[PDB]
Amino acid sequence: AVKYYTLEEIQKHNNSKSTWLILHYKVYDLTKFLEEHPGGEEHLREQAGGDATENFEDVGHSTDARELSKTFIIGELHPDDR
Ligand code: HEM
Repeated sequence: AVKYYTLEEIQKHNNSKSTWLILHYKVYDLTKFLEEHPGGEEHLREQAGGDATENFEDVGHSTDARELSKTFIIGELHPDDR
């Protein structure tokens, strides 16, 4: 099951450290995808450390990517943060 991560924790993950984000309350860790993703690292890192839901959706995404997102997630932003 998900362990949750407070935005305090999420805030620590936005560098070589690791790159987290929040898409739809769900927390992400994408520190390698930084390499592969057509956005580049910069454009994930830019958002990274939480809430990238708006950028993710304004750009928006395919099913493929939403499915990928499951194996890029680590859990949720905690309910004591939402
Ligand atoms: C959860 C991790 C994500 C995955 C699996 C992912 C996957 C992909 C894939 C497969 C594409 C091609 C378009 C498609 O068919 O969806 C793409 C394009 C793109 N992604 Fe992501 N992405 C993720 C998160 C993000 C986030 C949070 C951002 C930054 C705000 C972002 C920015 C972009 C941009 C800029 C494009 C191309 C837009 C254009 O065509 O100009 N992505 N991504």
